[PDB]
Amino acid sequence: MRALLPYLALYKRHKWMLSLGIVLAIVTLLASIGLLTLSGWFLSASAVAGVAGLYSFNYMLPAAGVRGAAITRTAGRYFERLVSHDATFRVLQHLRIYTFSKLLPLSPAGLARYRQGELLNRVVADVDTLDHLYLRVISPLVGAFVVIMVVTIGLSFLDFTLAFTLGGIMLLTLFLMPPLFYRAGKSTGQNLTHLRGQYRQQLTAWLQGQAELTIFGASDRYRTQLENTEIQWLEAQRRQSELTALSQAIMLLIGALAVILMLWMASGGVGGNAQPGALIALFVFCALAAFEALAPVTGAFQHLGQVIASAVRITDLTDQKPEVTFPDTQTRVADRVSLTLRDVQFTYPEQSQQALKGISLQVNAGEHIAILGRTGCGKSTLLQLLTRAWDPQQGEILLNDSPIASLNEAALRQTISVVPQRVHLFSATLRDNLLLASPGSSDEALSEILRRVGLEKLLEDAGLNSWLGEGGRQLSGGELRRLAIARALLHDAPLVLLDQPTEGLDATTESQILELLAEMMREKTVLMVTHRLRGLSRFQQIIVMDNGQIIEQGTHAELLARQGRYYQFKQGL
Amino acid sequence: MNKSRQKELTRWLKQQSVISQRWLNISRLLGFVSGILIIAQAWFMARILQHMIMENIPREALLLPFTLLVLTFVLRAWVVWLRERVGYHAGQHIRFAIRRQVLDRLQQAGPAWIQGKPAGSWATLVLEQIDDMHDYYARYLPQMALAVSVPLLIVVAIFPSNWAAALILLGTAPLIPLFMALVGMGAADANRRNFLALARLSGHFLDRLRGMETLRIFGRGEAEIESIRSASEDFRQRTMEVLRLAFLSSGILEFFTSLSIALVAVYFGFSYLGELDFGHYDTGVTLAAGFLALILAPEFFQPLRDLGTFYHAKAQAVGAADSLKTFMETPLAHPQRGEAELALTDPLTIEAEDLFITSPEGKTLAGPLNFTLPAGQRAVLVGRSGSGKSSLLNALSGFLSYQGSLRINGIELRDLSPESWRKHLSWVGQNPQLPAATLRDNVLLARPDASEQELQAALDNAWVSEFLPLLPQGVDTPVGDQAARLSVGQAQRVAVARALLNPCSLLLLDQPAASLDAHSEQRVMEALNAASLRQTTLMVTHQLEDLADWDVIWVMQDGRIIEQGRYAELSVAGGPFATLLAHRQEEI
Ligand SMILES: Nc1ncnc2c1ncn2[C@@H]1O[C@H](COP(=O)(O)OP(=O)(O)OP(=O)(O)O)[C@@H](O)[C@H]1O
Ligand SMILES: Nc1ncnc2c1ncn2[C@@H]1O[C@H](COP(=O)(O)OP(=O)(O)OP(=O)(O)O)[C@@H](O)[C@H]1O
Repeated sequence: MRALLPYLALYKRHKWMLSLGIVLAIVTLLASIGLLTLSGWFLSASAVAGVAGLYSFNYMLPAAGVRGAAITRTAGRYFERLVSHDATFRVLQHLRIYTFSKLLPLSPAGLARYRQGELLNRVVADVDTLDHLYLRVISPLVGAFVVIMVVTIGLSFLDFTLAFTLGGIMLLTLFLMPPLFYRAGKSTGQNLTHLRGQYRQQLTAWLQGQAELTIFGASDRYRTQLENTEIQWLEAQRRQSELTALSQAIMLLIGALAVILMLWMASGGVGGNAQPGALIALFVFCALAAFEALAPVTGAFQHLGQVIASAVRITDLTDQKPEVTFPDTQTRVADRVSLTLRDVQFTYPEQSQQALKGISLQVNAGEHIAILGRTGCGKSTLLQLLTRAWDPQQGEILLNDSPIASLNEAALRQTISVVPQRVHLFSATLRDNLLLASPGSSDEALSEILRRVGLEKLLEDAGLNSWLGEGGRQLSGGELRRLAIARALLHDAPLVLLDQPTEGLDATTESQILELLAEMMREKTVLMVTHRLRGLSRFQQIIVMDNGQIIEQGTHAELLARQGRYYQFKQGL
Repeated sequence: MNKSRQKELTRWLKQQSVISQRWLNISRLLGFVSGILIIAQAWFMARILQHMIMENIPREALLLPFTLLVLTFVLRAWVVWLRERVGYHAGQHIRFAIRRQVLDRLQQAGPAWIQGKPAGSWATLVLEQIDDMHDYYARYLPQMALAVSVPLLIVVAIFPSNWAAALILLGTAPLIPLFMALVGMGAADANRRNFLALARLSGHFLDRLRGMETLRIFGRGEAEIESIRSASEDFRQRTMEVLRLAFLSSGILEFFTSLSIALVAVYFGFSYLGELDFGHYDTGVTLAAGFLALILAPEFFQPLRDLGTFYHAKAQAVGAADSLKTFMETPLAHPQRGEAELALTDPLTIEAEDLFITSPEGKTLAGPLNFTLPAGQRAVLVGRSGSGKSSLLNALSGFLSYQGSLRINGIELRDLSPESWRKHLSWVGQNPQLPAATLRDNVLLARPDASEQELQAALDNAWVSEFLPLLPQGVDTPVGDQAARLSVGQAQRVAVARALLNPCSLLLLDQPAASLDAHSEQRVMEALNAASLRQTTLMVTHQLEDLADWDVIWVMQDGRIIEQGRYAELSVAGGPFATLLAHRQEEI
């Protein structure tokens, strides 16, 4: 049960508030027992000598004894649950942040193991099952323990045997039942958690791609498998309900046995006298009422077969090391940046063949180069290595005659801007979907930069307060590319990485975009990865096939002269 | 959420108990039997105690009632077990049925209505909102009659001994409903607001998780934490707000029950002493009546507290039923769901006059299109970006709502029995994604029983087997989350192979040569031309080279078509087409 230890240590910040709960619990349990015990004893003892000889003075037992037990029984309970709950959620939310932080600094190959449909389950629905741990696990046990000892010690003053019998029966039940009801709950909770995660993942995967499923008629199979994986979850829930019902029945039977034993045994005298009188009533009533405190003890321990699984999942999620690591206080931004790649060798994880070997290049003080290649040749892998996603397994990647590693996250992520070939539309306001580049900016530069790229149709009607992405307006296939280009010019930066502009645009729009890009980027350095051989007047042309530079021409002229590669690339094959 | 909305939601929730009233009746009967048994036990215990205390009679003469008390206890335990099991089963059945209905409607909806909310919101609505009605459907409904029935029997059994205690209980009884109806509405509204906040949080988290690459490359590692913190605070506040009302109601009920118990005990204690002597049937008061009343009163009050506890579960169910009821009353694309089959084979012909394709909100994405594709042939759409070509393809597929046009073979497209209609299409899509797990399953998504034509399909579209002897396993490679195992240009060929496996009668080709080099695009184009020559096609190609023998060219922009001609007659002075071709040829 060591999986529950780290999450049980979150008491150093809310110790007093949670301890007040257990104090109030023992107080209200004591009041609840005392009310019935005193009422029974008064009703029994007012009838023996109450007919004549009114010497049992009246105005102490009902007034002080009972009216003081009808308030504490209620006011004790209401303040007990109102405080503790307030603490518990105040912890849970904190966890919901902490895990999220540990999920941030691993985008590539880090979260590629876990399916993205169940990480949401771990974050949301697997942190809401610890409220049982923070509410029911601790307080009932100590409350029942203290109440049982207090009652037994109080009753031991008269006829040790009876009080010892009652206390022993209560202690035996308390120490026996939870260890016996933990067992089946273990397996049932494990199945519950696993099946809930699987069902959520499958349901999420069923959507986000309904179009292809429904066009090709492949939805009935997935629906059938969804129902199949839900049936077992329902069955396990039924098993849990059955176990709970059996627990309640056993509690009732134990209470009946205790009541019967205490009633029958207290006949020959509860302490001498061979005929007690008015004491059997209190002894019966105390046993009758004492088990309402012990009733909820087993429901707290039975449900520990589900909390452990969630704790294990969260612990696994929060204990993964990163793969990059950053230095400190090395920002020192500049205006002119060069680039040097002496040797680069990379092998993707879990793979066995190098996807990028033997690459060397040098870009000097704001050049303009474009690289060409086959459909698959590791050209987008080269770009993603310059933003420190993975770590090269050989060679060096210099930057302005300085190692890339000796640069903190506030600098490498500042003088680098990228335009990836897979754009994402965040479900947020257009003003918030475009302020990622430059958070400060203004509300006027946004319109100006949105008008030159050529959109001119989004800042209308509602305008910059419209809701884009899912749940709102969805952009087309070219507007997405234009928006990706637009949120790469506000960021500025002296080094731009255009992964693949103009993929899904017509001739006129692409021409306008090319003219704009050429005009605005003049003092910077551009590394283009293009498939259209359109307007190649750059200062360096580079071609790749599998790993290395086939020809580093850099003039666009001798390729038309030397009948090598790129000579057949544009004529046709 | 006004009073009328709550009434409508309550009626809708009550509608679904028809298939479980059969077990609700059994639950009510079992509760009634338990209520009888507990009274019997109380009477037995009271008689035993009076005989034991007053007359000092030895145990042996009271050997009879002990066995009856034991039997009553055993019977009570058995009854409670059976009642709990029956209640749970009756609760589960209705949730199963409701989830089946919701999934059916969601499948019938389509891909345009699904994007109305993020997938996280859909998952939360399907799981939590459906699962949170179990308490209402299992506990509250049987208890609504038990809380009326059992106290009446208890007070009736108490009556024939001393009317004062019964009068006290009857006077104390009516106060509870007046004090739960004062917080019911607040609970019912707070529940809905809390559920809305939870759905918002889940959707935000899922959407942020999907696009982590942009956040990393742009360095936004601080604002997202702030947004998550705000969402968590908004969730926590509503949760505390509903729990506070629940606690207050429970405390008030407990206080009143305790006060009534104290009053009854005080009266019975004072009566024996000869101080009050007002309530009796002129025969005094005995210990048996007092003990019986003392034992029975808390059990008289318990069902009312149970009803007060289950009222908040009912409020939770009412609040949860607000989000999934509105969605179940929103019109779909075509609100008829027609029924007709357009035979088989019989080469198609798409003809439309004045077709205005709308949006799932009410906007307009097209204009007065007038066209007719005669008995096969091939059609290409070329024009300025942002005109509505993909909207036309979606309307032809059947994911949007049109207005009075687009009939095929003389039959309107509105009543073609969608399940039968979608069998004649071989979609290719723009920016495709792989929804399966293994690379072999995606290429076999149409006809999953074939092992020889798979190789021919993978070799005809070509260049999908060129990278096959490079993956770790082979044709059974477990592709990544979206497409992480493959690149961008290697998924287009997979989609093309998927679209070319089996014959069809209508081929809606989106842009097939996306992110491809010259050789690969040329081979895929040759394969697609060979496949397309055999039946009706519709292409939205974006390059103005090699279209000399495509039979028809439709230049379209601003959501309408101006020029519908041929390559020879449109390459001389054909307005916008000439300008586009000139730009394309001069830029090279
Ligand atoms: N996440 C990944 N894990 C392992 N291998 C990968 C991953 N992503 C891509 N690859 C491998 O990288 C190789 C191609 O590299 P990359 O994806 O950079 O291609 P590319 O030439 O940039 O393609 P494109 O021009 O279409 O962008 C292939 O062998 C592919 O399987
Ligand atoms: N549901 C919608 N709500 C609002 N606007 C929409 C919706 N769907 C499409 N649009 C808008 O319709 C316009 C053009 O329609 P559509 O999206 O079909 O463009 P398109 O012709 O397919 O463009 P392209 O093929 O060049 O990417 C765009 O401005 C797009 O944002």
